[PDB]
Amino acid sequence: EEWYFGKITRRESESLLLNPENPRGTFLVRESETTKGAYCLSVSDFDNAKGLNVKHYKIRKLDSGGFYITSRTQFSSLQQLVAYYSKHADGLCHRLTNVCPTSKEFIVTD
Amino acid sequence: EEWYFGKITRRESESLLLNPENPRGTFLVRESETTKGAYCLSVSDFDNAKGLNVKHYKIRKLDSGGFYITSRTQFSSLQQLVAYYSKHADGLCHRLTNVCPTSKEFIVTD
Repeated sequence: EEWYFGKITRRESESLLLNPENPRGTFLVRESETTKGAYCLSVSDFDNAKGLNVKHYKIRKLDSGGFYITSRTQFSSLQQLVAYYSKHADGLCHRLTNVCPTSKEFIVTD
Repeated sequence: EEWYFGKITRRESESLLLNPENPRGTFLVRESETTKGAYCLSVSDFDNAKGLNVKHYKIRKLDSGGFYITSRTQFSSLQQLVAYYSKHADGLCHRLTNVCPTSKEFIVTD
């Protein structure tokens, strides 16, 4: 899908996700820079107290037919992960919403 | 349970499990010598063609509430693993049966 950002560092993802223009729930999926085989979901969040923030999530490889963040909720594929959390937040910070821009420094249409 | 053999090497388990006196399905659970955090189920097997043999199985740690050999069949605990495969073989070589002796060189009663 568009959402797969390959191997940028935590930084380079934080700078993308910290764009004023991103809706809450904007995301990217990245490879696990220097701890590898795994992934990371990166989601922009917002609260009124602390403002724009972004949280990181490890996507574990079940060495198999499988990926998960929590043991309680498991997927066949990364597209199944993303399509689930797009519909239900299930204990993430927020539902998935936009895919992240690329960037420099991107303004969103209507 | 009795079945937990801590950290003997593959060898030291193969020599225990290769006792003529062991029923098919005799087992031990061991820690994963030099690849660690994981375990190994070790089961004595028999066929008429190849004779007494023993097969090894990795017990994966789900870094969590969980252990499994196959992704399709998962457990809360090591006692739940062992109690399942004691009842159903579910694609192992054999149902679990005896716990392994300790040894030197042990003969089984009736």
